[PDB]
Amino acid sequence: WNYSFSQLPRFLSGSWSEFSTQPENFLKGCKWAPDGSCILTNSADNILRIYNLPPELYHVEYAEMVPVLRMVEGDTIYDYCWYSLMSSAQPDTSYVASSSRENPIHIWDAFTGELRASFRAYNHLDELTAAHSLCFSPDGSQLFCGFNRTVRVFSTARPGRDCEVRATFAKKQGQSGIISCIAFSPAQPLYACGSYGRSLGLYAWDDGSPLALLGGHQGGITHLCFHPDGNRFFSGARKDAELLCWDLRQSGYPLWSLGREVTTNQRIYFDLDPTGQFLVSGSTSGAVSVWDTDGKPEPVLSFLPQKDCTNGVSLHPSLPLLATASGQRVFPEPTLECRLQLWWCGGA
RNA sequence: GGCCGCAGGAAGAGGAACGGAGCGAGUCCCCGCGGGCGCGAUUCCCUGAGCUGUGGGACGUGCACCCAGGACUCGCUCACACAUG
Repeated sequence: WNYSFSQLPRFLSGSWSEFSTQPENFLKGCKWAPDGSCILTNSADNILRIYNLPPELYHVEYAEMVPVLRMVEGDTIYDYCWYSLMSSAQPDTSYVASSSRENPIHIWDAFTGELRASFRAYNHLDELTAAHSLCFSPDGSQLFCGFNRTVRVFSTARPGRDCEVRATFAKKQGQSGIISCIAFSPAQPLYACGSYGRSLGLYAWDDGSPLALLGGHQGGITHLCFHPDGNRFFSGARKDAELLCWDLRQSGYPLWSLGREVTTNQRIYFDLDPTGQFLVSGSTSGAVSVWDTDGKPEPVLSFLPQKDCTNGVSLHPSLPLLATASGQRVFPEPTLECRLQLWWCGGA
């Protein structure tokens, strides 16, 4: 099996009924586990849900999917992620990080759904500040997390308030604003921070010294992805039409610009293949766009999962499975239900 | 209750300004206090899923905050007052 967008993705079971419990609920992305065992979904009800990979794939009609875990947070969930080095063969690796409004960075066990650990970030007044982003290091030793004008680096082995603080803004110079996303280069010893203040920043892993500072985007940056090459990477923003392609060589200016309809203050996700050839992105209109990265990325396909915003898109690391999360904020007036969905993208 | 031992007294009950106040300084106590406020221009940006329009931020800029008390100690001032049947 291998990815192929020469044909439109075939439908595979999704979940709609449980999200319809609350009025005006909507999904806030979806993320495959790095081994490909299960998929994690955030929602406006502040409930992380884990769905197992469908048994009926390996076993035609599929039943509505049911989550093996529901792990409830008490406030808006800003970011969430799988452990970098997760495998379902090891209970010690299978866990989910999660940050929430005025709460610690919770670590949830991905089998039993219990609160396993808590990392706590305090300001100079000894008041708890919540992390707006999360990212494990490629070794899985450290947990990087973004705040206003600063990244903190907790050691995964020692859960608590202990952390290395890294200021990105010093005496009105550097990367300003809430750091909304962190991502590491597969090859290089660096990481990239996006901010709700328009700019991107590159930083060395060991020291946290600035390598570069990049403009480009016309809105607050929401997501980052490094290509498996290590040189090339991509970025996207809120209320901003362009998905910008970058390169670590020939730096300072984005090489290409890829169009997508983003008309809300949302984290509209995008994701690459495991091989790195295709790039998939959601849209506020709903249309999931696909580009072949191998020159400018060529448009391959556009299709519509539903008549609503496609906020989340996630590609499975081994199988040709596209996951799609839907929904958005409805705006009132003075006096369609959201859903996760799977899609087979394999060849004929 | 009685007896013995030890200890404190060997007591006639005094005194209608005694010995005070208010400031200032030094030293302690108290003591989570770069943040708070305003205006200007590209409506200065922003209904962010980021607190937030009963407010949040950026850049100019200016502005006002960081005490007041108490205790001890050494000055200056005002009294040294039993309150008029």
